[PDB]
Amino acid sequence: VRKLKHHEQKLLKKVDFLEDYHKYNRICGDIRRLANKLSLLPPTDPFRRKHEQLLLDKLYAMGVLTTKS
Amino acid sequence: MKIKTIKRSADDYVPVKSTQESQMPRNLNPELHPFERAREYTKALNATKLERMFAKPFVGQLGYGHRDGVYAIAKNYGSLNKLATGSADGVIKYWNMSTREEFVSFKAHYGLVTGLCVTQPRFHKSQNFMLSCSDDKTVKLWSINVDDYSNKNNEEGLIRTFDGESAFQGIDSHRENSTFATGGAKIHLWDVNRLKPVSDLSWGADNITSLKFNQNETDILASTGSDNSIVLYDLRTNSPTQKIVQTMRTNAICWNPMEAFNFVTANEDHNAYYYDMRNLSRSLNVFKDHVSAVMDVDFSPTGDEIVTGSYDKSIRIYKTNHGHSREIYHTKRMQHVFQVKYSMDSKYIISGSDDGNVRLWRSKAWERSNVKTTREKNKLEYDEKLKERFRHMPEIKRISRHRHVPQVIKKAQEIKNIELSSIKRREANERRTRKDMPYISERKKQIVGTVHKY
Amino acid sequence: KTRYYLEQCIPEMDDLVEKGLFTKNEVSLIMKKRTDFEHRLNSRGSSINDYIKYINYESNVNKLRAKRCKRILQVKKTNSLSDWSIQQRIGFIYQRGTNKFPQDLKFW
Amino acid sequence: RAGLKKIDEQYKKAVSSAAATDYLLPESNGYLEPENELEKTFKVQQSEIKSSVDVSTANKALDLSLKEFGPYHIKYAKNGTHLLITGRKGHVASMDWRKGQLRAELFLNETCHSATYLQNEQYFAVAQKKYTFIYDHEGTELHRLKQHIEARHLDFLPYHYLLVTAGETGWLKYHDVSTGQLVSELRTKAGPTMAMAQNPWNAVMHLGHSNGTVSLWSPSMPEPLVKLLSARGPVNSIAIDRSGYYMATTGADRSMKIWDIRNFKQLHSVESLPTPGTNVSISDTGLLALSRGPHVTLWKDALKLSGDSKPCFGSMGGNPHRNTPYMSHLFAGNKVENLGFVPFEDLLGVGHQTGITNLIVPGAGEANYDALELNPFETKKQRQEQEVRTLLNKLPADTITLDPNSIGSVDSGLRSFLRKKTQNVIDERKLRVQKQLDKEKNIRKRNHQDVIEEALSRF
Amino acid sequence: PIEYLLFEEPTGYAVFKVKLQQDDIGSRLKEVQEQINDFGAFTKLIELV
Amino acid sequence: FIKKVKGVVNKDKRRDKNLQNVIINEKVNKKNLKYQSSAVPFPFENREQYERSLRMPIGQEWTSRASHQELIKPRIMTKPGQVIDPLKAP
RNA sequence: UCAAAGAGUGCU
Repeated sequence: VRKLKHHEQKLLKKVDFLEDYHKYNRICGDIRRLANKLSLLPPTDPFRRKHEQLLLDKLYAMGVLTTKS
Repeated sequence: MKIKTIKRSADDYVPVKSTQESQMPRNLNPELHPFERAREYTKALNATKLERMFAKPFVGQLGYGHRDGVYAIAKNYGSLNKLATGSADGVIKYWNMSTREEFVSFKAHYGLVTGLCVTQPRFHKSQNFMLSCSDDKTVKLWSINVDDYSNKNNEEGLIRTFDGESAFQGIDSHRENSTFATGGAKIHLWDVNRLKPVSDLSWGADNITSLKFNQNETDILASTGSDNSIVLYDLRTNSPTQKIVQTMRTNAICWNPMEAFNFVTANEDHNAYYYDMRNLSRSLNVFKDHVSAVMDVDFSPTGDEIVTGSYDKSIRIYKTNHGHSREIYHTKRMQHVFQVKYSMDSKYIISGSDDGNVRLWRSKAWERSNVKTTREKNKLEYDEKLKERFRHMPEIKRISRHRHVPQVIKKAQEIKNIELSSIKRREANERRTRKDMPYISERKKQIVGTVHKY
Repeated sequence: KTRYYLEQCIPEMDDLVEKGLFTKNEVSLIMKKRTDFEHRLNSRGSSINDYIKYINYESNVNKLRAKRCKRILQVKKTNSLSDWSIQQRIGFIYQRGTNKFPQDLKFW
Repeated sequence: RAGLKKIDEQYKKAVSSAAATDYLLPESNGYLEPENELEKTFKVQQSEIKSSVDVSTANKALDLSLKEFGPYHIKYAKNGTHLLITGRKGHVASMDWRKGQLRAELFLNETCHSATYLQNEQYFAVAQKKYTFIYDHEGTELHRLKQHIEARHLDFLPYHYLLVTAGETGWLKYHDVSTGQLVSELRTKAGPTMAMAQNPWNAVMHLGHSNGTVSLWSPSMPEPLVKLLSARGPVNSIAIDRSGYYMATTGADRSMKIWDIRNFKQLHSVESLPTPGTNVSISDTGLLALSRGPHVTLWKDALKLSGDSKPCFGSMGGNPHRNTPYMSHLFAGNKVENLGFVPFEDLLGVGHQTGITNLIVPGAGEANYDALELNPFETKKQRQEQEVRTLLNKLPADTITLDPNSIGSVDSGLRSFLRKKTQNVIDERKLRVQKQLDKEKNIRKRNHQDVIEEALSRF
Repeated sequence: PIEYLLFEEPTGYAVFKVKLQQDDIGSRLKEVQEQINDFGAFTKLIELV
Repeated sequence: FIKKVKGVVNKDKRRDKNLQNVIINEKVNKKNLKYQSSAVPFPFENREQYERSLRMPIGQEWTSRASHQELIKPRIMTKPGQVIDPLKAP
């Protein structure tokens, strides 16, 4: 729509409905979620310790992690 | 056969000239205009929201004010932009409210300026005159050079002095003729061309705190006493007429400019009372919103509104027919409202507080002073009737009634509401057993007695 | 405010149809022409010639009405609004043009 | 009396003044009047009508041959300036059909079911496969409505800025285009939705179901407002007139029924349909359109309470009372998908397998529109100003009701523990006091309203 | 209370009639000062006679 | 011991009674308190008078130009720049 | 060019 005048803006707001990194953002968020759920698990669980290492190895192999972390 | 179809001539709907206005065909068939009720309501809700964001009542203050608190304001009833003010410093000023600058300033009295009124003396355009009284026991008549007209081209200053035996506490001038009345220890009637009071009016020994002439029946005068009494006078009989005593003192009286028999009183019990002259045993209305003593009251010249100033640092505007204010004006810099007046066009309110400043306010905060087009005046008029139609809608009340009230006034009201409900629950308990405890009309509780019974 | 002027024509048009001088179809044609003139007068670039055309058109409507009065009603003057409506309207156009264009001595 | 009377004259004077403005209407509607009694209006053919009408009217009767991505569903803009076509195989085009100007053309390789314009022709929505997409004037995808799934029927409430979807999941969902938030999502609990129509007078939605019922819905209520049994099988199509007074339905049982939806009274039950009806439309003037496969049949003055107005196929010896078809047309070897009367035009748009056709129907459109509401000659400056003011005056979704005139009717440590005990005793006293007050009132109402036993009565 | 205005020009004397009277108490308010600058608003105040 | 519990509508007061093939859910047709006036506005002295006024729409979509002007005209009207003098003797 | 979006000028 056309630019709203001063008074029109006050009466109605947020009516402006109707390079993108959405997919990469989803990957970064998904990694964070997977790391978060892993932390919730008991520290001593071998299942937890194995999968976090696999996540480190995958990201290392992909190259997003320039050094082991 | 007979075949006819919709046929549009482009020239009728699209003008050939680029400067011509395109025809705007209208069809008032209700089938083409659904949701009349919902649309009218939504427009009213928007107009209510717009009215709040446009409410900007403060316009400015007159000059640098007074050195001491302002306790007397007098308007010129024949000139729209002229104002007279006096302060506890003993100084009186005459103002040009258009430029917000003084015509002149006088050190008039040694004591307090206890009264002020603008007059047009008829001694037996180029100059205006004002009468001031003080507790130094003198009344002085002053002349001010004004620039209303340029028909001439001085003698600006003190013209006459009236010495009194007692202190003067109030002054007002008869509209038609040159006589003026002063109320001090006794209420006196004066003529401009005599140095001693012309007539002595007084119910008795009690002193008179304020007085106001009637605006239509110009021979009728009302005064306020220190014994919580209101006395009515008539100059045609040169005598007082009626006297009623109230539970508390009344500070100011104003007569209705459109109903000669109606006047309002500013009272010390937080209330302003509306009275009929002919029947003073009850009040016509009660105005109830202030939380401290009401110090001054004034009618709009249209007679449909009153403005009250209070000791609680606020100004309230009432409709004469409704017992609660439609508006409250306040500022951190305003300290005790002792005077309020309406401009002779009814579009502005002048207040005088004891911080020494004379402020100007819009009678309606959302209005503006510029000339409008018909297309504005129609749109603004349409919104007013539309807001009037849907006043009691649950949303429109919430937006429209909301005001930013100072926390002192809001808390004083809440404590006041608890106190009243404590009284009511106690009288309700008393009626469960007391056989004869009469109902007292809310319009009669403030009257303690009247002299002439009817 | 072009619609304000158009609605003032309605009582006359109704009177014309009631008296039978003009049909509803014919009245619609007359008001179509008036609508065009009113927009022309109320727009930018309007000249005195626009007023003269509208005065000239209104005069012809008056002549046509007068003839259908004797031809149909068989009366010199039918006591109704239609008799003095056009003449009053024409004088109003002259006032508007003179106020708009005081310089033109021809229109005065 | 005086107060109530004075309001009446104020009301009567207003209605008379509004009626008096009908003298300013710039034009009048069309017709198909027969001259001779033998001449029958439903014998007239589109070839004959095109000959009589003017050049512009004939040029409006557009035909578009689209042999590939059909069948095609049509939708004209509310002012009739733009046409939206969606092919079943996924060809969606938006154009100004008078000036021959194409605003968008999408070749989605997907099954498209329907499309509608939003508040104006600059924005439109398409009910594609599994999702509903919104597009720009130029065809750029703006949003993919992930919540609206398997929607087959789309509609837009203009005064409420609401988009409505229905489909096989039995979900009715309302979407606010201005704010882009799901206003309400309702479970129909009646299986797939077969038809959908809005009532333009109160903005209530009418869904058809397989059980032969029509339900009425509002976004703010979790259950249907009304339920109407108007078929012995699934309801294929629903049509509602501009006034919102009448409703027409056609089920898959060779049944067509005209309803009075203000009072909920059935007026006509036309059971003489040779084949099941597929679509029904009602024009601004009230013409009733029906499509049965390749046939299109029109009726005039059929939406009336009179029994003579009942639609009839053919005539019984030319009986005047029988309401014979007003007009008819046959698309040989071609099925009709949907019908759209062109707003403010004497035209009926028809979507079919081959493409798009406009039939000239005299006396079908509203000759006199109101430019404050809808303007076919609107400029872009007027269009964008109308966009802002219609958005300022958006009606809330919860104002939608069965009756649109509803609005406006009068109607620590120890110290904490010790504080708890006192407040408990304070509350208890309030109950004891109220019990005594209630008892005393009962006494007021009571007061307001064997020889041996007499002897011993004093004891 | 102004009804006629006298203006002197190099070419002659012009007399105007005040149609509408502007607010006096609000004379210094910006909106009334803007109306003086705007021709459309000014013509509503006076007209040449 | 039986307690009568008020329902949405008595079975004998239903609107859909005597309407064949129609079900009207009175539970969802209840009027919204959000849009009911708390009291009768001034100057209408009775509820009936107030309800009559609402039937007449003031807006110009439903009214002629001239009829619109009369409806929107306020009772108190004054002209700028002049002093309102007290009412003169009749 | 059309097509959507701004910012000034003249004028009713």
